[PDB]
Amino acid sequence: HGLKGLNSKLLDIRSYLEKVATGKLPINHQIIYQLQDVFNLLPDVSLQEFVKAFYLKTNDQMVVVYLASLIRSVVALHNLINNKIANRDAEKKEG
Amino acid sequence: SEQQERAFTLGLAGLLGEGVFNFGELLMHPVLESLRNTDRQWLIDTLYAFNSGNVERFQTLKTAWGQQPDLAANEAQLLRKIQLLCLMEMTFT
Repeated sequence: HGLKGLNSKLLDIRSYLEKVATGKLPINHQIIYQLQDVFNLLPDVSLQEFVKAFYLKTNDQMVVVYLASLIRSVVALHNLINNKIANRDAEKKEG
Repeated sequence: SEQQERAFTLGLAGLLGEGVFNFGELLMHPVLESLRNTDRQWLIDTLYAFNSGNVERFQTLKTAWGQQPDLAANEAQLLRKIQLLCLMEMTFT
């Protein structure tokens, strides 16, 4: 998504600079800059203008990290306990 | 010369009626701007105020300098269009 997203970004921005140079028309017009400005709801440029989205950035990662911390704790309790149980039952009772 | 007096009233009347909110989309079209070279230059400089502008407070008054009539009712209205034209640009620029 970064590759195919930003390669057409560079291919077009070089042809859009070529406009002033040569190949005018296409002017276009106007479709080029119009939806580019719809892309401009967030630029995102220096730096990210996330002052409102900063605390919200980690706040979306809030529960994702919490559950990942909560699941791996009990999944271990399912994995660690049950493995030790069944292991020593076969291991030591055989010899 | 017939079309240089066409853009005379074309720029005026097109700016007068506010039913069209944009009006600046194709204003850069090549065939009309060739007429805008021979047309009176102060009318085009105030058209660039509504084309880009916006203020340029001296130019939006300039259209009321040369041509008095038909602009009296739309004067305070065209003063409103430049006020909504900056709101989009200052965040766009």
